[PDB]
Amino acid sequence: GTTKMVSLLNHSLNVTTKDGRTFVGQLLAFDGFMNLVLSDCQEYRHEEKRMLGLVILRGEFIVSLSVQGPPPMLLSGPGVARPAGRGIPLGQAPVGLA
Amino acid sequence: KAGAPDLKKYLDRQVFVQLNGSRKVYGVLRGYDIFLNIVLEDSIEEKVDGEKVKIGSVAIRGNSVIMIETLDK
Amino acid sequence: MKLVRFLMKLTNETVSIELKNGTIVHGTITSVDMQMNTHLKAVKMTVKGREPVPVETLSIRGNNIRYYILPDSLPLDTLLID
Amino acid sequence: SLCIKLLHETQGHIVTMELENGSTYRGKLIEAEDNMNCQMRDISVTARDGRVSHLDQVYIRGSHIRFLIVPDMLRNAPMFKVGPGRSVPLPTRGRR
Amino acid sequence: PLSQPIIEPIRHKRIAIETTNVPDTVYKKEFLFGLLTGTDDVRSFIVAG
Amino acid sequence: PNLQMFGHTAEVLVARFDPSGSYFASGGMDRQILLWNVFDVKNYGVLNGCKGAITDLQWSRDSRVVYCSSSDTHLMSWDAVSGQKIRKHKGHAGVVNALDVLKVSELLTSVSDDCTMKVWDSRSKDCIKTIEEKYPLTAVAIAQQGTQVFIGGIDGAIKIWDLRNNHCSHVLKGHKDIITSLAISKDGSSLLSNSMDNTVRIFDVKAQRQLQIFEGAIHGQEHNLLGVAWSRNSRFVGAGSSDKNVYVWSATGDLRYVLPGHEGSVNHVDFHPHQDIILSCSSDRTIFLGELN
Repeated sequence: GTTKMVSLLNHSLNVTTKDGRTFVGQLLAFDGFMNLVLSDCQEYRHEEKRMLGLVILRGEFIVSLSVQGPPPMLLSGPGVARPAGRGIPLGQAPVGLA
Repeated sequence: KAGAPDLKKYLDRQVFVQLNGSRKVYGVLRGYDIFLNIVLEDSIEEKVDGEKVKIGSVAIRGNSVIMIETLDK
Repeated sequence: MKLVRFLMKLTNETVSIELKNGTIVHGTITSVDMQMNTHLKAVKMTVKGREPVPVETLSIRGNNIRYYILPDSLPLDTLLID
Repeated sequence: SLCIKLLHETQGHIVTMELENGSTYRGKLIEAEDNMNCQMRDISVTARDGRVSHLDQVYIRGSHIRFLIVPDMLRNAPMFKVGPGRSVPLPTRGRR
Repeated sequence: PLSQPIIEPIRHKRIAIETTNVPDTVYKKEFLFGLLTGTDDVRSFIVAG
Repeated sequence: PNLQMFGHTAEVLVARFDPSGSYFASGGMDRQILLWNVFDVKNYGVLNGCKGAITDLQWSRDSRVVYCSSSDTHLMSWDAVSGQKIRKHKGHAGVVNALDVLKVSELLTSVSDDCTMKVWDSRSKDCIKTIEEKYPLTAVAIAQQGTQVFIGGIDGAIKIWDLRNNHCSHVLKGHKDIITSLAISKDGSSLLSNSMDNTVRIFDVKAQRQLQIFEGAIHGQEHNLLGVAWSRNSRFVGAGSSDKNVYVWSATGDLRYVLPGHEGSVNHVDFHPHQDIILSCSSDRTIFLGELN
């Protein structure tokens, strides 16, 4: 399967681990064991913070996943114009009759 | 699967193993396993006291192992 | 030949999930996998020894799931068939 | 899988990691594995207490690792498509 | 003499093939400088025979 | 100026501005929607794919997505920024004739020759509702509220249906023949309607009687669906006719501007959302931007 997991790719995530710690950052790479790779990571042990960088977690260590934010980031047809004119028709009445 | 680990360079050399329950052992590396089960000879405990008891030939389980060191370069 | 296949039918309903961690999680199920990894929509999860916090897109590492408390309206006899 | 290849690519650089033990180890990485074994040198351990030490050579078991911490240039590295019948990612000229 | 034009024609002298622009390739170019600058990943050699 | 731009190969039908007032779209029998600028009056994308002829465009109220109503059951959807396909809303078993859109660009209504009205979501690719009458339907309009949908058929009976009830609440009366285009004001308070009796009548939305029957804009053998519009103020009414003339009314029951210019039958007249301009289209393959100083 893993169809849902590809959809998460390149989003800022909030990942709770078995220790209780919570890592945060974008998701670059993903596995069948749920090994996650995360970019520009920050733990929140708890009024606390730390800067790590690139972090590769195991599957054993991970508990839950949750998105913090969204993913980060016919030329010219034939037609031609002209000016005015607005000719008057001598005849009245509809197009087909006469 | 079953990646036979790179323990060829440790064979017939002294070691300083660590295992689960904060218990550790010295020994000559005789043989290794797929699952990292180990064969140690001239096995000496390192008790929490520091009292070193000689045992002999010993087979440590793979699961338990935390790590494996070298005493002398 | 698995009871897991029955959980793939379960999609859409709300459930309060308990984990080995000891948390509790009210939220609607979107998808369920063969390896138990469930994804949830509009979630209100509460941690052991903290206040409840609402999350939008929760997903769980199946390994950790103790039990689903299913809704009372769901017919079991119909779902247990292939 | 890509989460393993990234590891193999940080061989040579200096790595930080965390084990179930509770302690963190820092040193040059020499060899890794698909299991997540490791082989490092000049390690500077720091446990829960704060106790520093030195370990010349080390082997590990992956099962015992919680998570790694890897150098910054390893985010521009290529992440390949892999295939159904291949172990290592690598780039792929052929069919698919 | 006659051969010499009089109004010189523009002439782009080309010796060898070169690409107007970089050709796009799997690994990103910064990562190539990363390796080249950062580490001992780099090798060099001569292919001969 | 006036600006009589050429471009299409065959009979053009529908031409509309964005809600903003910065573009045209146009497209008829060509199987080609041609986008335009307003203020250097040049073409843009050739939206290509529809395998039936177009019968109705409508900009999404985001001013990005466009919706068609081909003669081969499809209702297409187009990214006007890029110009790629999004979907093929496959449903009807016949020729679609009209489209309508809401504030919320999400809901669409179409009208077949299967005698079936159908409401569409821009997320499902299927019908939300299916209202089967009896005689092939032709014109539809949805209110600003996102509640009342008006249907125009062959009986001369503009029926009114809500999205909650789905009951024949009311039926407009006094129109002897055929409806070619409904049109709700920018209030949500009154319709316009072209019948084949040439009575370009206004109706009420809430008591529900007539207001002013306008008379002087002929349909004949052609059997094209002619259009009507409300001006941005809702002062003027702009009805085209098969007499090659754009009969603009005063909404008080007085013909003010009657400007010719086309050499063939006229189809869908429009108005710009702010500045006084008139889009007028016609089988002829031509289009004008009639102004008032």
